[PDB]
Amino acid sequence: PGVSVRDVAAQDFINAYASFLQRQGKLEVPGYVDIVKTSSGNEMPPQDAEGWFYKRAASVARHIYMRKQVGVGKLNKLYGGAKSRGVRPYKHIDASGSINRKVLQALEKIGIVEISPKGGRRISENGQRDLDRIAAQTLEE
Amino acid sequence: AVPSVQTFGKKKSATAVAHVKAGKGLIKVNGSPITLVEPEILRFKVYEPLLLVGLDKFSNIDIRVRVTGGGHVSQVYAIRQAIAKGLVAYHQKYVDEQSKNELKKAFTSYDRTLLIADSRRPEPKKFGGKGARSRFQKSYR
Amino acid sequence: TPVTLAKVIKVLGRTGSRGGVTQVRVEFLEDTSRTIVRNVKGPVRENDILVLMESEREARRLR
Amino acid sequence: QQQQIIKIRITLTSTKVKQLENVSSNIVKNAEQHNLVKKGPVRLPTKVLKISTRKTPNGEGSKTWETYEMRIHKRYIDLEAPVQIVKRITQITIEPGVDVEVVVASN
Amino acid sequence: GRVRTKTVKRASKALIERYYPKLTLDFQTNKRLCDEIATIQSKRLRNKIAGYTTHLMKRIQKGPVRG
Amino acid sequence: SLVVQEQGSFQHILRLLNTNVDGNIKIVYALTTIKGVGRRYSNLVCKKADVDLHKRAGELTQEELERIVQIMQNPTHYKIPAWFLNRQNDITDGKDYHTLANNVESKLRDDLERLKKIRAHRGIRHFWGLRVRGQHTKTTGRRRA
Amino acid sequence: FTPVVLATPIPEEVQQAQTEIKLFNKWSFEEVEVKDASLVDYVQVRQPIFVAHTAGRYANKRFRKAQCPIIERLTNSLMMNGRNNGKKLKAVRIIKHTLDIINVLTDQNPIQVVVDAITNTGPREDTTRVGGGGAARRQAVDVSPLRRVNQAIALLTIGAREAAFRNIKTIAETLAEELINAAKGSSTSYAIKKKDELERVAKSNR
Amino acid sequence: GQPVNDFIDTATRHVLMRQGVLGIKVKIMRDPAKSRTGPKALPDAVTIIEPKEEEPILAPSVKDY
RNA sequence: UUAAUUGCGAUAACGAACGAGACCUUAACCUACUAAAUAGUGGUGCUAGCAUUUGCUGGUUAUCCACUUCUUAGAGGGACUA
RNA sequence: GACGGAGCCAGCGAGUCUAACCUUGGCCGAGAGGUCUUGGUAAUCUUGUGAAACUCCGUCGUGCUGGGGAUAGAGCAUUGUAAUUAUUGCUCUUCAACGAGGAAUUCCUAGUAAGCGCAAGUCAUCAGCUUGCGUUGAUUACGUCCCUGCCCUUUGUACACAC
Repeated sequence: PGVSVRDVAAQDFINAYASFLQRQGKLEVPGYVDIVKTSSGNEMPPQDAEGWFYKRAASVARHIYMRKQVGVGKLNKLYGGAKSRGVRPYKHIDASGSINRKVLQALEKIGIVEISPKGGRRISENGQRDLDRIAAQTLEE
Repeated sequence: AVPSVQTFGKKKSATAVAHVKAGKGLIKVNGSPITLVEPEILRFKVYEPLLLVGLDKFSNIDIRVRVTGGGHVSQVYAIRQAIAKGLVAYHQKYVDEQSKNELKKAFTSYDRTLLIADSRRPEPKKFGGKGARSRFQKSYR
Repeated sequence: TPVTLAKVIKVLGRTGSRGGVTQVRVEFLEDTSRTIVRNVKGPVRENDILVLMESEREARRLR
Repeated sequence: QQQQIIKIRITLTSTKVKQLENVSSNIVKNAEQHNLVKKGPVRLPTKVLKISTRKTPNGEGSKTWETYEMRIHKRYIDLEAPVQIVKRITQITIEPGVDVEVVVASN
Repeated sequence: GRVRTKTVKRASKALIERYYPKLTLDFQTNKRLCDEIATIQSKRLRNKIAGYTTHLMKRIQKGPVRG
Repeated sequence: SLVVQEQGSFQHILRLLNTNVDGNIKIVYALTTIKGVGRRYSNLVCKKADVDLHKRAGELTQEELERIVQIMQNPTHYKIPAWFLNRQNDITDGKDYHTLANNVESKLRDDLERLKKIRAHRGIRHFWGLRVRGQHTKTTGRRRA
Repeated sequence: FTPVVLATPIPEEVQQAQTEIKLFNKWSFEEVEVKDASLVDYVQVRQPIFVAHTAGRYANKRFRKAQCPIIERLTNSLMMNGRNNGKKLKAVRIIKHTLDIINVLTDQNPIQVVVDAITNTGPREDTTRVGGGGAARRQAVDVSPLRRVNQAIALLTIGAREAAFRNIKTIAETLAEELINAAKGSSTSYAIKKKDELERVAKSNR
Repeated sequence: GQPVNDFIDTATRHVLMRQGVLGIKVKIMRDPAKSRTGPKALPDAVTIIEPKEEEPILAPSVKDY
């Protein structure tokens, strides 16, 4: 019947889509990776320095899919976190915009998203091709 | 045409709106099925109203639920509250109350909060104390 | 076994400097003719069951 | 020329509920006696205006912050009528304490 | 506690002899008739007088009450 | 799964730039014990050396250990972006450097005598032993300062 | 049982719970009872429940916490650190793991073991202070059943609390070990030994 | 209570005499029964109408026309 | 007896008043009244996509219609210890 | 518990044309920030304030440790004419005491304390403060006057500036 990405686990979808992205090898990893802590308030780039960008790509894909259109700022706010400001109480700080912009600019060429003339980045038909297909595959894995 | 009733549930600030119509048994929360409700330790808690009276009646009824506001567990109770309310509403409008009263009896006998919203609500906070009740630490000399 | 079973038949009232102890009349389970005033700490109701180590020490410090 | 329609919208701002709905009811009943089709008077969210300040002119004593909270109430009403009678509805149905703004719209 | 003030007791007293046969054991109807037979500024106070006079109506029904 | 079945070739407590570094702890965090090298300057050198991240300090071979030392000495040569360094764009010779264990304390004295030679306010605070960053000295600084 | 087929796929491990209510779909309330007189119908187990998180109202009336299912109160008692205020769902995660542990420990339903532990670690009698002068005295009398069960659960969770501090030991297995020892009787657990000690102090300072 | 706003009006004045300043705080309650705004009865006040009761009639009849 | 000089009741006291209370505001109830592109919802309604026995989405009063249960806020009703 | 990845749900606000306010989106930028434009005088644009605890998965594995961020060093930015006696934030370098606390003492009985975050006053920049808002959300008791105070009756008094 119909199997789109809402009946499948979100975390498993992101993991499996990252694995699919890694095998397919069309992610144009920007290269400067593993120097950005992925959060301006964090203290280190991820532990999975070899697949975390692909995880970010899959997560952003699902995020843009589930929303109408999302801009870089709403990428930063969601992908930020509580910075341990030291001897002061925690405050949420917006993450690095570089990873958000580069992952979106990456999805522009594969075709997952487009510039969304109304707003920021919105899902595309090409993205709908692969995402729901990955959901279907992972369902009957 | 299509017989549809609408209900809602409410925790402190999480508000759930549900549509109960005669159908096949599609249970969703913001587009995700009842089996992917977050978190896993609380998924069976929203499952509760389904199992309290057996899935045979839900084989004829499909409920669409959208939740806005509040917190995660507040939703987790809000959807189940709304499901019990929508079930009793549909089986009042269209099905005999000989079954409907048994439904309401079972729900409130299991827990009274399934179809009655707990009026436990926050009260304002008063100057001189972080919480509504407690005051600041006192000094003497 | 030095254990005695008794059941509340009457709650009398609260004593103690802090009011944290209550006088209660209690009749045994193993027989229904031995009833004694005793004292209890926490919240209490009627017909509650009490396990007495020594079922002889009558209540002291009544009011 | 043939009774041109305007799609006019009127905003009514006030703090006092009694006077705000006084002028609102005046306007609505004038429209009704004109036998007019429109959208009902939409009541805006209760705009509470919350500000907190010390009660002590000095700093001595128990700390007494206490708040002066306002209740701005607004209603906007859609109307479809000629200029000749919207000018009547703006020259009348007014009182102190309420401010009414009339704006042409395509809504 | 919920102890009733002298105002509500006074009002219920003055109410009962003046309109005893019309008063009844039913709080709902009594609360309604409190509109015609008297004016109470707040619905809450009107409910208070009604609630007291219902109990007095019942108590008079079972035995005379001095006062 | 890195289920290891090795021989008795494990190398215990070791010296890198004459600093004691344990062999049992993971390399990335154990290497912060060399003075002047912190958590991130220790992670990035490992990933740029492409050495195994999920391995202890006694399983990495000598050649990659020496190349890690080489990278630590030469941050200008391994794509380190010059904002990731300690001595960003120094004062005397203007070059971009990184200070190491045998020299972190040397530069810690060095900036000190230059400040107390120019008789700067921060330098004289360093001399007296107070704070330098303009904090509140009235309530704190009693148990060790 | 010929389970029903629904347009929403519901797993058979949920479908099978339709027959009888099963705590976490693994632990049953049948063949489980409070073996301790004076604590029956106070260590409330008869009524059914599936998870130990309920949005109840038990601080409203004097004895309305008595009917609350014991698993909820115990899990709530795991919520006790000063940093662990809130995190009731973390507490229910911990109880899930520890119940799984106890089932493997005893060839028996874990809730029977926890009921035994509560009953055996609820101190029967203790003392209250009497005498406002310099020579105060401890006067010891028996304890109400609800006070007993509250002390029992508090002491169980406190033994787990002390053991979990500054050690590699997982809280789930710590709590399971403490509960099973409190039930069977070993005096190698903190709760049973403190129950013994408090009752003994009452026995001596009569 | 709000009857302070409903029925009291207050007014404070500073009066400068040769020696200093005198404070004058005039607090006035208007008659609630008067004026044509808001309530005319205090929240506590209870008003009872005259029942105008009549003598019972013991002759049932009909007025036909 | 009450949180209460809150009341019952005893009375050389009676009847009163202010404070408390009463008052008002906030919060929860109302599938009931009133509505609404600055709130939402239903339409194998408009269009298009997805996966294909049909479920999920994007522009939908400005691409329409019907409504106010969720939202809002007026009038009220509701508990007064029944 | 920390770290990293992912899931990811509010309310109470506020905001510039009597002007440089709130800024979406795109771009530069590790970050900090800069940038062109958009929308908003405001239930509409910030904004579904996608906030954090929480959840899942993995690393650490009893080591004052990867907890902790104190002091200090170097650089990059914004506001202000002006950041020096560090404004603040950001980058990296350092991980000090602190293994839960003696007398003593504070606050607190249900959406409660406490954990968690956000908004707003402050404001050119500065929030460890504070008012509010919410998110998660206990235990224990429904009492007593023993301690501390307050009040009442009686009592005593040589006090009334009132012990």
